[PDB]
Amino acid sequence: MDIILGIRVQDSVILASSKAVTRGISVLKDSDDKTRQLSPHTLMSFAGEAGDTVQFAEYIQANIQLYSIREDYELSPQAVSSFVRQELAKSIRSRRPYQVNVLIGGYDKKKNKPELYQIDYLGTKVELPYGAHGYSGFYTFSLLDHHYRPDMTTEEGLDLLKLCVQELEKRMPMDFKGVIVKIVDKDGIRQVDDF
Amino acid sequence: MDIILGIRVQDSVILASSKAVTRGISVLKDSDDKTRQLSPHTLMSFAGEAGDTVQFAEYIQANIQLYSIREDYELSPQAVSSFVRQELAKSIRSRRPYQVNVLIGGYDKKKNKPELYQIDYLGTKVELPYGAHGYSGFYTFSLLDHHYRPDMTTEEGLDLLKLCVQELEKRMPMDFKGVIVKIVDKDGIRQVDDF
Amino acid sequence: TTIAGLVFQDGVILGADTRATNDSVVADKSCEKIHFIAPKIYCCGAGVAADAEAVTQLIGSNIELHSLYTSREPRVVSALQMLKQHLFKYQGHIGAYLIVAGVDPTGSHLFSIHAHGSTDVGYYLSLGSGSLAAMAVLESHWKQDLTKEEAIKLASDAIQAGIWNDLGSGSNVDVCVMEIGKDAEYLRNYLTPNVREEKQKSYKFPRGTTAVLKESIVNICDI
Amino acid sequence: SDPSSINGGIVVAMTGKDCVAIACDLRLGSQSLGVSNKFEKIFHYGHVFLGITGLATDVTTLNEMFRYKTNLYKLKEERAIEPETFTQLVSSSLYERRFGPYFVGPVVAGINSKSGKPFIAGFDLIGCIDEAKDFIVSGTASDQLFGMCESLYEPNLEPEDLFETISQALLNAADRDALSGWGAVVYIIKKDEVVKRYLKMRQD
Amino acid sequence: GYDRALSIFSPDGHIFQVEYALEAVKRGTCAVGVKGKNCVVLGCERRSTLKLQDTRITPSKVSKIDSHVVLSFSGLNADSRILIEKARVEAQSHRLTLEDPVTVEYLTRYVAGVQQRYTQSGGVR
Amino acid sequence: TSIMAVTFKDGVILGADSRTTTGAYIANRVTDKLTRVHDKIWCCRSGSAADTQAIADIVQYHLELYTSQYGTPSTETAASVFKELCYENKDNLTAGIIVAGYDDKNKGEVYTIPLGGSVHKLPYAIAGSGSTFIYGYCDKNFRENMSKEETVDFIKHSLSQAIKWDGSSGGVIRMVVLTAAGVERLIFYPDEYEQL
Amino acid sequence: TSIMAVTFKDGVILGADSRTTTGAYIANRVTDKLTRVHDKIWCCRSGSAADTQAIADIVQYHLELYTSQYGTPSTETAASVFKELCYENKDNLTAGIIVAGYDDKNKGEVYTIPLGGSVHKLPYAIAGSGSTFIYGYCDKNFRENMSKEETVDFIKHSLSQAIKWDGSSGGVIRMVVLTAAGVERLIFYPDEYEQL
Amino acid sequence: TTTLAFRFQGGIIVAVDSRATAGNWVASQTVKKVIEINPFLLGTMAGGAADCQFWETWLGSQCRLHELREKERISVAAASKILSNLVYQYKGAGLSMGTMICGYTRKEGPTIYYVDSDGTRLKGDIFCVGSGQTFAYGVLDSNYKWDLSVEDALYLGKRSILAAAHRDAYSGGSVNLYHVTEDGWIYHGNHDVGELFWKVKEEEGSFNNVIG
Amino acid sequence: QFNPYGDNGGTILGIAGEDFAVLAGDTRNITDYSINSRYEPKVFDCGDNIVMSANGFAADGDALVKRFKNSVKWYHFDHNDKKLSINSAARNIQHLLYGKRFFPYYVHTIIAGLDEDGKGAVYSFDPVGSYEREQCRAGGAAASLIMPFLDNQVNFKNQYEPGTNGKVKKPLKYLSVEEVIKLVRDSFTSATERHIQVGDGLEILIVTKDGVRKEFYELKRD
Amino acid sequence: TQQPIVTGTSVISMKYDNGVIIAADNLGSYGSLLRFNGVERLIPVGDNTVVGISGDISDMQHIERLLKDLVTENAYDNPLADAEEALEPSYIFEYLATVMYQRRSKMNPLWNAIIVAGVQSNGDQFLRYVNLLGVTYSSPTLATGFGAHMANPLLRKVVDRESDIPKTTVQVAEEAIVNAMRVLYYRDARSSRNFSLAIIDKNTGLTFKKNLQVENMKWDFAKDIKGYGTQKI
Ligand SMILES: [Mg+2]
Ligand SMILES: [Mg+2]
Ligand SMILES: [Mg+2]
Ligand SMILES: [Mg+2]
Repeated sequence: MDIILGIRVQDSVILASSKAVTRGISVLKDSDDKTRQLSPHTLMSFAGEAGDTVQFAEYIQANIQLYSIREDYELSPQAVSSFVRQELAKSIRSRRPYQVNVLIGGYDKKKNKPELYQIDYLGTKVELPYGAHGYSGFYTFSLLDHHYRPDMTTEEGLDLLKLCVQELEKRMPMDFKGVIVKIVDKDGIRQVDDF
Repeated sequence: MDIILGIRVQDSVILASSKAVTRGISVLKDSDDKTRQLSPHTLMSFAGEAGDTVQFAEYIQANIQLYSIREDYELSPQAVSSFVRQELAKSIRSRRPYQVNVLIGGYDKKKNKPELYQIDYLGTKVELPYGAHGYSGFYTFSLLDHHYRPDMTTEEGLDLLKLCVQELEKRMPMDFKGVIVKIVDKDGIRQVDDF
Repeated sequence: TTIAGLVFQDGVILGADTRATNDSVVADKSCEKIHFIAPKIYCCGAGVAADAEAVTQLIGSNIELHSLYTSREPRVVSALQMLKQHLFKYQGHIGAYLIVAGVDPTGSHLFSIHAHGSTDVGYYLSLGSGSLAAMAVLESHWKQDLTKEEAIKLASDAIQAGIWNDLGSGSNVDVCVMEIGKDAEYLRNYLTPNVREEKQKSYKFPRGTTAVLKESIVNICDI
Repeated sequence: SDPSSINGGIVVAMTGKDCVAIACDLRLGSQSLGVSNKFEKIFHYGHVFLGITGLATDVTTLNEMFRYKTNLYKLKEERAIEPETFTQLVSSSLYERRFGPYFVGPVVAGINSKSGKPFIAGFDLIGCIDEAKDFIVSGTASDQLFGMCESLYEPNLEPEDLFETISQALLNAADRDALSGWGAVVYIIKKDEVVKRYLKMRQD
Repeated sequence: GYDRALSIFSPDGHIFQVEYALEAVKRGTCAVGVKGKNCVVLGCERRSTLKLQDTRITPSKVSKIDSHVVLSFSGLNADSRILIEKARVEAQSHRLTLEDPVTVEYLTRYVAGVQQRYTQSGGVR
Repeated sequence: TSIMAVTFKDGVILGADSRTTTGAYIANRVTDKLTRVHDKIWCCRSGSAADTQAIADIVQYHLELYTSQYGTPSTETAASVFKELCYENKDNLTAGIIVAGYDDKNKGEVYTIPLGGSVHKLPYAIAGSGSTFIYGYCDKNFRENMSKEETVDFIKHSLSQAIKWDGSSGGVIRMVVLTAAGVERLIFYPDEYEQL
Repeated sequence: TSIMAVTFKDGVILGADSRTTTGAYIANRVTDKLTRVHDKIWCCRSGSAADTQAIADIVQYHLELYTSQYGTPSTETAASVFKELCYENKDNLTAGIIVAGYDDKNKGEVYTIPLGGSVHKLPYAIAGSGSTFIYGYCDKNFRENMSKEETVDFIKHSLSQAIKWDGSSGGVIRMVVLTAAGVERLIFYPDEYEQL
Repeated sequence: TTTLAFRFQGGIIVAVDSRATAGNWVASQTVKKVIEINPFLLGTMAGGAADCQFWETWLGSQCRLHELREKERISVAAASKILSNLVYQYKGAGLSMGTMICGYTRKEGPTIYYVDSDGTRLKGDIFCVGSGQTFAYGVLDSNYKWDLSVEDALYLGKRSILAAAHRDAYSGGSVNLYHVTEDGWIYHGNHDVGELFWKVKEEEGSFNNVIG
Repeated sequence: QFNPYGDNGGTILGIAGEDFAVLAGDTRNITDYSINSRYEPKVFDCGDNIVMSANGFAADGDALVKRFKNSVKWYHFDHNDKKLSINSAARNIQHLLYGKRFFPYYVHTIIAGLDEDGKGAVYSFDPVGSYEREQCRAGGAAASLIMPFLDNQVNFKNQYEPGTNGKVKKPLKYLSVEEVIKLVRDSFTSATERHIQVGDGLEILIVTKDGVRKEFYELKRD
Repeated sequence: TQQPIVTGTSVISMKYDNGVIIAADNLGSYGSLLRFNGVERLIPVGDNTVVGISGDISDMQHIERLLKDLVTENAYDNPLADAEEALEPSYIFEYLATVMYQRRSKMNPLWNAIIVAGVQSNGDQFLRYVNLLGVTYSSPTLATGFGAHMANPLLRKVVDRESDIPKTTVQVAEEAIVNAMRVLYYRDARSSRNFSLAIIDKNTGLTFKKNLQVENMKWDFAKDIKGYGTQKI
């Protein structure tokens, strides 16, 4: 899969993920949702090798949902990201590694803070104000470095994200067919249906 | 270079060529004209290896312009295409071959007929009602096979071409940044500035 | 690396240089390449430094447990057999080249051991990148019935040849002398021919030279 | 492709009079791309400090592994682990992965709580111990650090002088390495106080 | 190759082969050029010794070198074709490399240079 | 390496050079390639020094355990144990071993085990890199039922030539004589054999 | 291939087997590898048959033209022409040639030219794949100033062993004797030399 | 490496970084990546340092010979094409070049040609070449207008290199600025990225992610 | 396969002062782990108050220096004994190096001298002839060990004035020839300790308006 | 590009107070086969120079012919060919060094390592090395191949730096060279017992010694060595 972006603002985390699924010669789909809800206040977007991405995402989703039922409690975004990192770090020395890069956007209900975690297929974890995987950062980080403020509203975060996507649409060779955008805050997860 | 299309209608030849120039990671330009006027009623569009495409096109242009001045006469489209084919056929067994595919659209003033010639880098020439190079034919030929008629007007040819470009924009992974379209008829060569 | 071993009147002696090099840079200028196996059994290590240390320690541990089990002082042939069988099992993937020497109830012994598990008996041996320089000295001056004072001289001379003429070897000379009816004497930094000269300048900075963004106290104490 | 230079970064450790210093840069990258300017490479287990350079997933993994092991050590021994003992634990743990190693360059620094003796050590990726009196270097600019340390270092520096020496060694080494920099941290460690200082440096 | 020095100095400082080439020009049909304020006109004589000529196909005396420059001549007709051909090639070469058509002065300088070269090259007149 | 074993009237004699090389460097110039697997069953080793030592040590263990249970093994039995190890592990071994032994029933016997792990009983055998140069000499000069002195001369002259032409061979010529009388070691120095 | 040339009291004798192989198939079992470049200057050929024939034909041309201008060439001169071709075209040749000849001044002379294109004047020379097996035998049995009959026996016995052990060698043993008396061809069949 | 050039109302801005690396090792922080072809023409260095230096110095010689022969300033079109035709002859031999040939003449106005070692020659308004090109493009595309002032355009070029110098590991050291006018180029100084970063951070309020 | 290149080790250092220039190099010549020579001169007086060193593959290094010396000789013949200025020498060396663009001299070249205003000058070249005037430049095996130290001690990088805490840089005061030589010696002593290819001896050539002077210093031989 | 076929091993050499010594064994190896036992690898040029050559023997014989042709050519129209305009060691070396570097630059090397030993007109010792790559260097001791690894360490104990040269006599230098040749015979698998040794002295001239043998060899200790570890018989 191609472009996955993340930005943590004042009171929410915004994840933007491309809609295209290309299998070599043809674009098979232009409405693909590259994300799974792990818990009511934690979302994970993903990109990497075909098959492995969804298999990994759904496997993580199942384990976090299992934890939720057992303890009657939602794990913190930090805890979920550490669990995901370990699974990827375990994977890299396997017989056949998961080639999957993820962003984990969550709202910590205890601390009342949005949190964004970037984890690559090796199990390299970093907490960031904004992040990306693959070539997405090469185009967008100069704009984010310039315009980003920690006290941005959700609407300002979306406007900065539009500028990032516009730059991607101008300078990237591949047609990624636009992005699905989702917001993670104190009220949970919702999709911005017009972008 | 990526997409070059050609369609011969009743009284003209229409050539449509992509505007993008990509150098690996970035799209360096989105307004590139992949064509040269060889004579007042003959146009050649081209696609292939970087550098070789323009070098070849301009070399052909110079030779046809030289012929025009020497004889005070415009070579027929057939004659120009045979000259171009021989140069490519000569090229393929060279030390370093021209990797260039061309379409030659011309209006023969003697016969009062439009003519379209498709020539690949090997020197494989074919006269066609419509043609393409690379992957362009894979997407567009099923539409052209269906809708094409030999008695189409120029306006009907342009409408059929819009349908071809729309199909390319839907199913091709690469963003080729739209097409420049040019019409070759009895009055000469002109560019359709809105497409 | 230059390591050497040779026998004398009523003993055996080992020698080694003190330089560790990764690629073309000197990682360590004073490392110990003479490894302890038992109180009177020692091992010079060449090849991959971790492998030579690790294999001597494992066999040294097993030799100690064997010694306790049998109520006998360990033999060099036991260390030799255990090392070669271990190295043979790993088909050279443990890249240890070793010179094993010691004294036991049987007498004094000197063996070499290669990474694939072949062993040799010798009166004088050398291993490592400096072995050819060291062996030139040993072939020139080694004789039968050497005295201890002559043997230490020859062993250090063999290691010095490696130090000066081999870029892989350098720094100081380590020696270990194992004599019959005596405690083994481990002579680390037996020779020190490569002390650095005094520098031209002092590079101590004025205080406040470095720019500092933040200062904080780290809590290392138990809660 | 080379796992030890994908993410980049450096660690240096030095001894002084009744003190040790350990320092590291803050960069994490994906080759040419700078990813994070807050990736600290120094960790501590009680009073023993461990710097780790190399592949960042293994840096994180080994930190979590030694936290695990030093926690269990403490519960069983009823005392905090000492630098000399921890050094052997790092060496053992690395060598047990001899034929599938962690791509890292660990550095140990600390003061023995009973003897008061300053201690530093470095390792290769499979656990070979370098127990230097003077200094230990590690990472993608280890050549540059060797060059700085070998000239700048003198023995028995006081804590506040040692801070200047190790800081200037790290900074100027990092500025000659593409894959290091983006900030830096210096720990000054005495027998019962530890000061942590973030340095100001060029951000390219 | 034939290397013989045909154009050489004589005791009085003249190059007779160059001067005898001017006598060939003197024999050629008259050509005239007149420039106005916003045009140039080239007039040429056609000797009327030759009737039964086919004027459609007979080589015309004025030749286009490019779409903006013309060349007329007096002298040996066959010789003029060689200069016209070289000039036409150079005009297209200039367009190809400089991306601009030749100036009239440049084209003249080129043709004049070709003419000069044949006055101090071995084996040529 | 130049190794051979030769049967004669009173028993068998094993012979070998003493050179071990790593490329062109002589790693050991006084190697003992004549090795004891039982009291009067010895072998000559060629190929990988690690492999042949590992094999010989295992065989010695097998024949020691054989002897504790069933009494003295035959030379054929020793050759069979060698073959079993060489044949079953042919993919991971580079070993060329000549087995020589003395029984009182069978007298002197020689078995050669080349790379493949096949067994060949012979009146005499030659092996190692240097043996190529003496196939002609050995074939022309070997006789059956030679005396001890004739056989010592035959082996001395043969390995002298093998050493002369083969860079991989050299040093001293070691020999081991196996008869009813016992086990005798012999050594011959360069100044002796080079002038032959 | 097994080839040799041996100097003796009255001159020199060249000897060779007659086998030419393409892999394991014997393409020609009656090959003549003893070839004439001048009246009393011959050569033994080993390596690429195409290359050695191409070289020998060129040498024969050079010595014929030499003879027309300067009279009879020496064996040293013939060896030099061979060397010049072999050395200058070493990248594109696989040729191992022994040159043997008789002068009245110099008597019997032998020069060997191995793969590199070096020249070595020797009392006798051996070459070809089968020569490896007789280095020991030839070194032990060669004497200087042998008679014709002794030298024929030496070559016959030597190549007999080379043929016995080398699969690439076989067939008849051809020989060419070069003396003041003239040029004599000899041939020896399998039933003769195999029983030696 | 990060090099850019862009056309605007007041001519051309050319901006480049100063870093050269051999693997991870930073060889130089003081590389001149703008080649001064002559007083009116500039070229940029990317790919092979030697290939760019040598052949753009050589280009200056050909431009000088042209104006001696033709008694007129060489056009940017003709200058760029002399270089592209030269490198095209060497195609396959392993030349490494990515350069912007920049000039301002009467007949053309301000003109930029991207020239490249596989033979490409492109006229354009904005070009960015090097390992940090994508970062520079982001700042350029979002802030570029034709009607920028000379002061604001110079800053935009400076700021775009800074963006790349920060993120790209193989870009940094210092920023060299040029402004190309019809009467010739004007050098606008060497600016250390270390000092520039902190200055820009404070004054602009950007790079909030970085602690200062 | 025949490899036409080799690595003879060595390390060289050029520093440009206010009215002088030094070009220093170790005297050790090596292949793999063997020492070929403990004293093989690597820095050469080329005439016209220019000093040169071409470090790396010693055969290509000798060839280049030999050709440049010859280029100085022919410059005198062709241009009425005119002194070859350091900038002109540099450009000439670019053409010598780029002349073999597709089979390079496998060397890192440095020259030193005085410019036409009498100020110290050092020029640095890559193997194929890209070059630049520089204040400070190490080349060869231990260049990565030396340059960070020189950034810190010559240019005063990362050094600020006490009491200001990062706000005021340490001012870039001019170094004497004696001060530069101390830094050269300490660079090579440190390099010798930590790099196996550096050692034996240090030869420094100093260039002033008065001419070219030589100084030699022992280095550790291990 | 080729590969060496018939090869010669180490050439060793050193300076002493009044001149130079050079030595090399008489073997031409054919891989591991010790094929040719009478090969002279020290080639004198005049009465003041000896060129010692290792590596490919066919290329050595070519170089030998070049040197022979050099002497002929120097004598042409040269009344002082046996006096002031005689060939010097430095002239011979520079010529060979030019040829070696040119040949490597055409990707067709002479596959050799060469040491030119001699004494100049003014009495100065000349000793310099050149190989197939055109790499050159000088030192108080020089050696090729295995000699570099084994002979140099021994010879450097006698002459460790330039100032040791005037303190080293011809007897001490020859002794060191002869011992080094014995060590090489013990340890180099492509060496022979027979060697040649040349001394070039500023007073006594060129002394060329053929058919020398390695003697006083220690082998007796071999009788006591038994098995490879545990064997007692
Ligand atoms: Mg950096
Ligand atoms: Mg950067
Ligand atoms: Mg046969
Ligand atoms: Mg050393």
